[PDB]
Amino acid sequence: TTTLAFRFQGGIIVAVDSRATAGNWVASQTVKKVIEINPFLLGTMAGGAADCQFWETWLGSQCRLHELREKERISVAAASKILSNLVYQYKGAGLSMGTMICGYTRKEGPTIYYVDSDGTRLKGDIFCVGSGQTFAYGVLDSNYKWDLSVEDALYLGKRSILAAAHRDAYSGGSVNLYHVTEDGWIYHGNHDVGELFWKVKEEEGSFNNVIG
Amino acid sequence: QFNPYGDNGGTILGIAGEDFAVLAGDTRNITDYSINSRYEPKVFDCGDNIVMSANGFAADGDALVKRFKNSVKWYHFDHNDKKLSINSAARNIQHLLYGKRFFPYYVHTIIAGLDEDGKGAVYSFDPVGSYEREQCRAGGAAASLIMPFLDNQVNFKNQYEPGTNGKVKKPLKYLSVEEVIKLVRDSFTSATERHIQVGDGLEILIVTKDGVRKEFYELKRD
Amino acid sequence: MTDRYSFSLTTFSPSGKLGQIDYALTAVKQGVTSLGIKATNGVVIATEKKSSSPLAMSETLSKVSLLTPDIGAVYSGMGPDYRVLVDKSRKVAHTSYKRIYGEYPPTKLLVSEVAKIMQEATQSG
Amino acid sequence: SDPSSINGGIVVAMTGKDCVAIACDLRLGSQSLGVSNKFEKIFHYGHVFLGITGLATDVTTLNEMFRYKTNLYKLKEERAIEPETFTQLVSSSLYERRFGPYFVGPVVAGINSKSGKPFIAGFDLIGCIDEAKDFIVSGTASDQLFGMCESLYEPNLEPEDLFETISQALLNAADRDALSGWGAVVYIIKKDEVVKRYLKMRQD
Amino acid sequence: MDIILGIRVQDSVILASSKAVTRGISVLKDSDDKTRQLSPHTLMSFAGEAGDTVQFAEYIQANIQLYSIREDYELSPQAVSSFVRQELAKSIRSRRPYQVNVLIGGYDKKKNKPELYQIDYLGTKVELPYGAHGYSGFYTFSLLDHHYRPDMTTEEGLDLLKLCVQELEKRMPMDFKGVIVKIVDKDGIRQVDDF
Amino acid sequence: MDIILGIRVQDSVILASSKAVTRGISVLKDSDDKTRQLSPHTLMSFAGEAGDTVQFAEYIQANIQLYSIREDYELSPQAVSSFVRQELAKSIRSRRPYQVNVLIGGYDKKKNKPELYQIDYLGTKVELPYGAHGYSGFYTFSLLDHHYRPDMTTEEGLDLLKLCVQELEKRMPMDFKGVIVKIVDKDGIRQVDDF
Amino acid sequence: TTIVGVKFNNGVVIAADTRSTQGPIVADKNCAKLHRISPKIWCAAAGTAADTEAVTQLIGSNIELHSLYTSREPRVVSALQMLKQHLFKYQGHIGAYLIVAGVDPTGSHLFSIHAHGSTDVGYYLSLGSGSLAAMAVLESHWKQDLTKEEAIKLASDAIQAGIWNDLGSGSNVDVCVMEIGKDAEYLRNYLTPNVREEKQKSYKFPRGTTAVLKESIVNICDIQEE
Amino acid sequence: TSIMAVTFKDGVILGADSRTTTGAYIANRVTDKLTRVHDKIWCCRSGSAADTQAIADIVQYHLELYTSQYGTPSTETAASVFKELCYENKDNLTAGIIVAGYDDKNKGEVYTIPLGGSVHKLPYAIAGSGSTFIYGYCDKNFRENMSKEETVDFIKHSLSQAIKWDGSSGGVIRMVVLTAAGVERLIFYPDEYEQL
Amino acid sequence: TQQPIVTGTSVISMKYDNGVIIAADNLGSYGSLLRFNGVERLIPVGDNTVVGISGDISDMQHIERLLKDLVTENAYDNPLADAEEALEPSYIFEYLATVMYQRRSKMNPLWNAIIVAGVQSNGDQFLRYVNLLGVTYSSPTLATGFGAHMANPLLRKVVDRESDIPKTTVQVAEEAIVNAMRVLYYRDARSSRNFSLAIIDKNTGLTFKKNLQVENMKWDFAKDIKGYGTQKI
Ligand SMILES: *C[C@@](C)(O)[C@](*)(O)[C@H](CC(C)C)NC(=O)[C@H](Cc1ccccc1)NC(=O)[C@H](CC(C)C)NC(=O)[C@H](CCc1ccccc1)NC(=O)CN1CCOCC1
Ligand SMILES: *C[C@@](C)(O)[C@](*)(O)[C@H](CC(C)C)NC(=O)[C@H](Cc1ccccc1)NC(=O)[C@H](CC(C)C)NC(=O)[C@H](CCc1ccccc1)NC(=O)CN1CCOCC1
Ligand SMILES: *C[C@@](C)(O)[C@](*)(O)[C@H](CC(C)C)NC(=O)[C@H](Cc1ccccc1)NC(=O)[C@H](CC(C)C)NC(=O)[C@H](CCc1ccccc1)NC(=O)CN1CCOCC1
Ligand SMILES: [Mg+2]
Ligand SMILES: [Mg+2]
Ligand SMILES: [Mg+2]
Repeated sequence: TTTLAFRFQGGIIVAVDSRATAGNWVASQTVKKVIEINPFLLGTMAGGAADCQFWETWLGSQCRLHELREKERISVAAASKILSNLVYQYKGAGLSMGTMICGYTRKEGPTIYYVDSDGTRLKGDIFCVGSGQTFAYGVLDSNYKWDLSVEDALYLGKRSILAAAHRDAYSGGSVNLYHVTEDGWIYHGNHDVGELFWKVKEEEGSFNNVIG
Repeated sequence: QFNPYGDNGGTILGIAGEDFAVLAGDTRNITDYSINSRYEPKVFDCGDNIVMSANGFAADGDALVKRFKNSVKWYHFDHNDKKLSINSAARNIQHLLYGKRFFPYYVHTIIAGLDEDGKGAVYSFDPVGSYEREQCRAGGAAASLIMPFLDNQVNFKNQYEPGTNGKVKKPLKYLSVEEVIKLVRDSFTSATERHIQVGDGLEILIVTKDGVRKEFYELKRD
Repeated sequence: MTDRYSFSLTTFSPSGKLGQIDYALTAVKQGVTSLGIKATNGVVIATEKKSSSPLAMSETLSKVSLLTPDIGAVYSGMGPDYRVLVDKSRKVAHTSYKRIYGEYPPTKLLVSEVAKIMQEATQSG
Repeated sequence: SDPSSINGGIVVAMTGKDCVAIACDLRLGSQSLGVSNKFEKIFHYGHVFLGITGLATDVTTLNEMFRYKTNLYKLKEERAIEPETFTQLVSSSLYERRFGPYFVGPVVAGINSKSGKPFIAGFDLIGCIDEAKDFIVSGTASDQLFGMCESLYEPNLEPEDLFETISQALLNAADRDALSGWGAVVYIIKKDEVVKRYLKMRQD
Repeated sequence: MDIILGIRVQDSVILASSKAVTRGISVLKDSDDKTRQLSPHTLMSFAGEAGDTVQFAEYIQANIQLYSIREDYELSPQAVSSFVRQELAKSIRSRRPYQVNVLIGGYDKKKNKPELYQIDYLGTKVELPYGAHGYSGFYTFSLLDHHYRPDMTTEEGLDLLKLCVQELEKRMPMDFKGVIVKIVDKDGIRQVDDF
Repeated sequence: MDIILGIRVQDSVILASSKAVTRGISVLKDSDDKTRQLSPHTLMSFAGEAGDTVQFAEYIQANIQLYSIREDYELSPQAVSSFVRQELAKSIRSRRPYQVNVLIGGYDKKKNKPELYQIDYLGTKVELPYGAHGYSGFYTFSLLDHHYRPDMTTEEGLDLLKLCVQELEKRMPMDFKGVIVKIVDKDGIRQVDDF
Repeated sequence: TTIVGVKFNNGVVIAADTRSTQGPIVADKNCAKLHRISPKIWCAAAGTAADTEAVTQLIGSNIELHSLYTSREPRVVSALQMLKQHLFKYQGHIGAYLIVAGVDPTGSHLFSIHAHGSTDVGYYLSLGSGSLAAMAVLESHWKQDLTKEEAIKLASDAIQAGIWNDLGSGSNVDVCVMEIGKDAEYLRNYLTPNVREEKQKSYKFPRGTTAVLKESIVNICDIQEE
Repeated sequence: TSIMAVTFKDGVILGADSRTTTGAYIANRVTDKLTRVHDKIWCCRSGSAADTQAIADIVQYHLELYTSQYGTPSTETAASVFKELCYENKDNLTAGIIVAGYDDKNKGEVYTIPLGGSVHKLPYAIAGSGSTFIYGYCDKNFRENMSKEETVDFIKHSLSQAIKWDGSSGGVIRMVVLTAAGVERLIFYPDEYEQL
Repeated sequence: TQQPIVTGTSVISMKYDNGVIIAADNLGSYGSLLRFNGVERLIPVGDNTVVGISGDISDMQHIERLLKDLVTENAYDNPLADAEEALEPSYIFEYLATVMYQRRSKMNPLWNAIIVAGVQSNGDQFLRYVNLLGVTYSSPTLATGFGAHMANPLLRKVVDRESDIPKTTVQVAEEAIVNAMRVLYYRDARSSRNFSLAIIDKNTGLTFKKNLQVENMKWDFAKDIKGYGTQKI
């Protein structure tokens, strides 16, 4: 899978691919790897499909219970730590999860937390997760600056997933884009790689390795 | 050492139409190179206009269907005879499957029916409960043979408008029930030719607003 | 109990002649007549069954031999030399052709293989 | 670890009315890493076409080997090798490595120049021949190709119709396999003209 | 040996190869040149198992130099790459195979074209606009897919290569101690001393 | 987590801990603080298996902070180190042990002395003038055996620490992305922002 | 695979199904498993497909050379002896399981041979994955002094049992009859009880449906004159 | 497999069951395990069908060539040739062979060759999986210098019991009688020997 | 997890027009040793059901006691225990199938394959299989072990599909079963000559036949088989 999230001047960009595999069998090209926990919180999924879907859906329930009890939106820190403490209980049992918890709150500002199934929890500005993470990192790190336009940042996230979809055999299908602000997350569409690749090739003049 | 799992073969197929859905399965049941039965029903009416099949290890499949049928019964008791919607059925099945995350049900599950807007719905599950709604899904032994054909013929993948160079895709359409059943029958005839575990008979359950109807067709017995 | 004859027994003489080949051709001249004629729709090969004794059963001695289903051979000269060449020709048709290509060799190539075996007896030790 | 699925790739062949078609994808990888998108798997020796899937070093080695052997064949026989004869040569050559085999799935395709008869064949890694009337499949998406071919195929298709059928069989099979795709080539073969077409496909 | 990269531009081929030699716990050397000149217009970089790498590289070098003396002629890059591939394809079914991956960068003087061949230890050969062996390619191919054009100059090729090395220095766990860079063009082979 | 170092000088304890967090192929982060303040004059650095390290460190932190509120008093470094050791010694015979090694640097306000304790995942405690966990000590102990004196200043301790880090940057294979340095003295805990 | 042999009054009959497999996939639906060793010595093959072909062709080649050398028509016991010694030497690694039958100047014969090199004699035999299904039919209907017509019937019924009940076997029944004082008659596709039904739909595409990037003529001809 | 050879007044008799097994499937129910290596030297075969056939074929070849040069070989000589093959190839063979023969000088002789390739000359011998169940019976009922009819009954009763208890043995009881009079083949069907 | 010790081989069965037939031999094997020659492996439950069991005999005896206890329990506070509330084949099967799957799910199976044969209240034929894994299936013919490989092909020639059931009489069906038992005696190394057979008919009820023997065996052709190829005598 390839998933990424990064912080910049205008908030957070989150982009993921849509492929599910069973070994070399391509099980699906239409999976949703972003979960919308609330209007200010997003979760990304990489690893076991069931593990990710079940526990991130469960996380949504625990975040909802927090706001009923405390009359206040859960912090990104607290939400990420609920998931990391849960997987830590299951450590050694064989769960497979690589996730990013991305959101805005007034007290924290825009925040990204990496959480995985061996128990690691890390705050940071940039993360790429999954089988195709290295390919995304290659494009992302070279064109990254703090002060991209929202338009340029959305494109870079889209382009980094495209890069990984191309090179990584276990990533592909389509690109789902999100932008997180003060006012919440905004969906910026599903982009099929079968059309996007050729569009990007022509307009950008990239992918000169391919017969086009 | 004792192995608690087995492989009973078989293959299943769900297709969603505009105001209908089908769930088809072959009726052959096998172990190794033996035929256990030529007619052992694998697709089941579970009530509330929902059809289900859990293909793979038949004992786990039967157990799961039995537990879901019971879940529908207790949903009626606990919530004033309310109709279990297909989306709600799907989420319930995820919890049934993920409950045995560390000793899984060895099956690929498909359910079919109508959503709350009356539109055709097919949901698909892995052994430990990850799920997705789709227009198309094949599961089981000959899934690898059937799915690419469905991508091509139901979702019109890799097909373009003639004379447009290759820039206008074939536009997506809902298929009629007559057209879907033709694709189902050809899928299973093709799978039977090339997969040894597929054959004997084809049983299709069709779900509409009017209810659940059945159709049966002979398949090759070799 | 050693084969010490690792050197050629056929060599060039001062005049450029290969003596043993010429002498072999002389042995062929003494041998019984055999012929071959090619038609449009076939080929014929023929020879005399020169019987060494009337008590001998000349049917048992086959001067005309099948090599493949579509190829036949006849000779003039030393009969035992012919017999072993027919054995080798039949075998080389299988080993160097039929077991590779799944079909019998064409006439010219089987001839080429027999020719090779006869050349080697003209140069080997 | 499994040599037949390190590099990935597929080949398919089909017969039509007075014609044959053979097609392949262009991917070469090291498991998950895509390396090359120009690695063609179809070769030709005169009018006989050979597709090879499997371990890429053996694909290249066997191409060079059959070029070698068919060149010598032509010098000695004074004619080009035919598909039926070439099939037997492939089988012989694979089986002589019985206990240390080439990890490949070869596919022969062509038209016999004398009889005019369309011919296709496939082989396992040790040289067993499958001489099909209808179609032959090979590679990491062979299951997928079998399914596509068995449903899409009908006999006696004209060359330009057969092109559409084989292309759709390849493309849709490749898109359900992680280790196949990255471009594709289709050869349409008639008794004395051969057209080669590169297909536009999704690049993931 | 860890990272070897190659990029073919308009009129040259650039090879970049890491300087570190590490045995277990310690970095034994930080200035190792992981390359051999095979002929005046053909350079081979290499990486793989200790010992095997240099032994194989020098063995190929000796053979190509022998060919050059015998014929008084330089083999084309394509011909050298095919020779190397066959040696590796022979090796893989031996008692003890050579565990060596190589890049061959050459300038073909006949065609007036740069050429880059990537060959792994199995004998898997491909001609590429850019190439890498080992874990390097997981980072560097996506970059090159974005930034590469076929008509780039040698200076543009070196800047594109700096962007590859910066990414590897950021994201790879091992300290590979920088790279030695060498350019192969019509005038021969030269080393970029400051990188 | 890779390198954690500690050195006890005249009037302070200095802890240096690497910034890299690496999972498999990629360096996920280059600014990670591998430490927790247990009390105002006691700092614990840590390294070991992913997840276990932070979970254990924060668990110890919570317990010492609980003690501090209950008694309105700061436990001595010796007392905190003995508590930590017992938790690890208990852990090693559990169903799933904590794979975590720690250094505890503290200033004892009663005795007016800096103290450095090295404790491994088994519960093996030693008080030392200088300490290290993992492969670091294979390089750094010999250095400190040469250059260390007990009456050194904090500035001399930092220079001696630079000499350790330079050696680790020269000879270790992994890029650990530098170190965060923290000083523990009579005035509390502070971070050296430029190193 | 299902293969059988059945002796009768004046000869012997062998039969086989026509399915070959690759994992659970059917690679060929009309495989030919009756191999000719010599004109009147034929055998049915089961096991590793390449091995059965290679072993029948090698021994068939050497039998042909032996026949020419000795001026005698080949004997079934010779094919048997040469097959078993070759298979024994390779200690089971050549996965050939064969039913060897034929007529020669000594009479009519029926043998089986296994991959490790053991042979057996019988009036009726079966081999392959469907051999139990076939042997059940043979044990129920075989008698002494069968006619030609009765033996063909029994042999094909025994293959059918394999076709219908064994997932390893399928498609068609191939038969070869070897009678004393007659040419051997190979009956390819003697029964065809598994024709596919007509499909519901035609999948012929409109011309221009597939997107193309480039076209070019391929030169298959040699270098031209002038 | 259940096999035995028994010396008696007029010579020796070999006996065997007719079952060949692949796992628990009976591959051949009418097997002939009594094989001729010379006119009046025969053997009983147990263990691998492939191995014992290969060995027996080689021994038949060696004794045919012995006969061409030196005349009729002794039973001891035949046993020695079996031994040489079984001993020297012990790592690669699974063969348990009983050699039995009739000379006019030595009369009836029996040699047993178990797995190791050792040789043991005995008045009678039993071998194969089913032999375990009849050690008791055979030891109590064997006498030297029995008549032909007594020895046929002794073998029939013994192998009947071996068949009854061993699932790896079954079918018909085949016997081969070796005397001065010649070579006689006997067969006994289930309906006869089961009711004993 | 265990291993089976004392074992029973094939159980075979089929439907006919008015009922069902089931059969099994009387042997308890101890590996290759044919240890126990008087073991009954068909166990009737009431006058409408016969449970045929193969596999581990210790586990068979446990199952036998469960069924015996099930009859006792059904009679409790049940005035219609010998009428409308009598145990049905379908009830007995589902109980066993539940137990089998529960035991496999605890990794401690009952090491058996079971066929429940009977006739229901409404006259309908019942025939269904269950094994150590909890796998269940029904078919016009059913067989365990070697019987699956050898008996089913023969029995399927009589009843190939559902529509053949009314056309098959009890004489034809019994003949097919008896022949199948002979074939198994020829070919299964862990079988015996002696067997039991049970017919459950909707009209004539339960007929249980003990001490049957395989008869009309062909061994005569054995005299003509000599050597393994070249031997002539
Ligand atoms: C694409 C990516 C790089 O792998 C990415 O991480 C995605 C992200 C998901 C979609 C959110 N991950 C997957 O696609 C996983 C990869 C994976 C597989 C197996 C274990 C861990 C990770 N894919 C799945 O989880 C997969 C989704 C199905 C195909 C829709 N499910 C399985 O492979 C499934 C369950 C595996 C399993 C079993 C027991 C415990 C835990 C996990 N396995 C099967 O269905 C088995 N088999 C049956 C026959 O067909 C082939 C598959
Ligand atoms: C089908 C039958 C009922 O078993 C019957 O015996 C027939 C009889 C033949 C046709 C005379 N047997 C087969 O069809 C065999 C069954 C078999 C498969 C595998 C091992 C042993 C027996 N089928 C084949 O031999 C098959 C023929 C192809 C489809 C033309 N070949 C393979 O399956 C091949 C065997 C490789 C092999 C190598 C070494 C020892 C033994 C066998 N395997 C593959 O092709 C698998 N794989 C290789 C890498 O590429 C992908 C496919
Ligand atoms: C019946 C008896 C008591 O064992 C008696 O000794 C007879 C005597 C013969 C007829 C002279 N022996 C057999 O029947 C042997 C028993 C045996 C099996 C395995 C090893 C040694 C002895 N049976 C065979 O030799 C059998 C003949 C075939 C069926 C024509 N061959 C095999 O079973 C074969 C032997 C492989 C082998 C050879 C040598 C050492 C070790 C193994 N084995 C298989 O085919 C295995 N089989 C297992 C189940 O799945 C199918 C493959
Ligand atoms: Mg890809
Ligand atoms: Mg079948
Ligand atoms: Mg793909």
